[PDB]
Amino acid sequence: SNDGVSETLLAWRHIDFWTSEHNPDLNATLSDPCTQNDITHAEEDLEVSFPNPVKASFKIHDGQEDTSGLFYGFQLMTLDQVVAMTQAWRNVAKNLNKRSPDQKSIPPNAVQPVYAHPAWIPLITDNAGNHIGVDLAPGPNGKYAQIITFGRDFDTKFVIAENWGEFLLSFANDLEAGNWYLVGDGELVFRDKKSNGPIQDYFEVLKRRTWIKYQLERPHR
Amino acid sequence: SNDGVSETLLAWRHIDFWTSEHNPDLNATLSDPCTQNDITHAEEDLEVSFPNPVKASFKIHDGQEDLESMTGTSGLFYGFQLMTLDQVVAMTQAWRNVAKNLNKRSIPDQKSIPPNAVQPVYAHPAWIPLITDNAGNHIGVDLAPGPNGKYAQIITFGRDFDTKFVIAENWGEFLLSFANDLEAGNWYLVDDDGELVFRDKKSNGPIQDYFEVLKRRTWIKYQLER
Repeated sequence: SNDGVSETLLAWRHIDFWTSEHNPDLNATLSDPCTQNDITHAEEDLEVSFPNPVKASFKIHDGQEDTSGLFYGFQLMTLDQVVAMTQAWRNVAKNLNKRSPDQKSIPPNAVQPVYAHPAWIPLITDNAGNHIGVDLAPGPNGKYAQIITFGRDFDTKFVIAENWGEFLLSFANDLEAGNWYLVGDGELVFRDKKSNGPIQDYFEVLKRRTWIKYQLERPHR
Repeated sequence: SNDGVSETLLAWRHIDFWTSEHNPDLNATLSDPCTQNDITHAEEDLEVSFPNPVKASFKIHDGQEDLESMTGTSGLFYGFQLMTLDQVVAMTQAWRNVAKNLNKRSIPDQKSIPPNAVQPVYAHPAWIPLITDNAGNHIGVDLAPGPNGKYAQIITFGRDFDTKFVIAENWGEFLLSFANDLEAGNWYLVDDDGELVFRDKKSNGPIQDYFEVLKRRTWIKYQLER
């Protein structure tokens, strides 16, 4: 599917423009495109096909190069970082197999209840062991190339979007709704503007929105 | 990729030849190829990409038919039937409905050999059945492996598979291991050319259910690699 590809292109338009207006230091960290060649190399290294919206994203910016995280402090990873980190996570998963905290999913059964999986491709890092990424091996009630949280502190994994496009666009919409604060042009942090609320960790916001969405949809069967 | 495809072509040459020599009745049940068009239709229906060795298999035989009968079909894999593409689509859909009903609901312990190679669940939308016992059990291709499995590994699943088993690395390797069993003489042809059943010739072993043979081989292999 080219599902999310349009959403990806739109989101990058908003984010490119928003950073140029409000945070030119952040704007200047957004790397040049990957080549198709770059992508093919990575896909061959990892023995994976990147979903269409992820490849579109890479052909707009090859991550960030210093670098303070674009996603409210979380860094968009370069393709080399994606390869290296996927390999690192693959080593983890092999070590857990060589020797064999409750791993869980929201929604239940959408994401495999495991600490690490070779087919979870990290695209964003908090540089503390946590990721947002694309799940190429969903659980029985998940979707192929759904966007999840995983890593060191994600004993519970969350489905935060249906595809990379929808995820980027939801972030672009947060910027556009004024859900931000600048603490240099300064560090980008999240706040809920409409509620005049405090600064929040973006992971906690994502997890809360996933909960709310799941709860609101449960009545439907 | 070019992983299992060659093994698939080779396996079908041996299986085509073995059936023609030893069991022409069985041979004649092997259907004509799917067209690329047939495959594209099915892939669009299911919203999946069939691995390369599975597509190659479909372009050699579209399962087993045996339309000239009135009492079931003699399954190629020691009684288990190779499913037609229409049967694969329909049964995938059926299994997907099962998995949806288990999601809608609030089934003993689901497990895997090797551990964590297969998701510990009763049904998954990405398990594509290719072989049936026509009693709810399947051999198929796992397009959503667990953390210690491989993409497009060949698994057992269904009604009686609370424990799922990885029985081959790809469809090619699976077909070839079956071809090798034929060639080693691991069979009897029982009648009222007769029904194809498994027996370990060199050990002078009893007739065995092929699922049990597969499960035992997987166990042994897992134990010997740990």
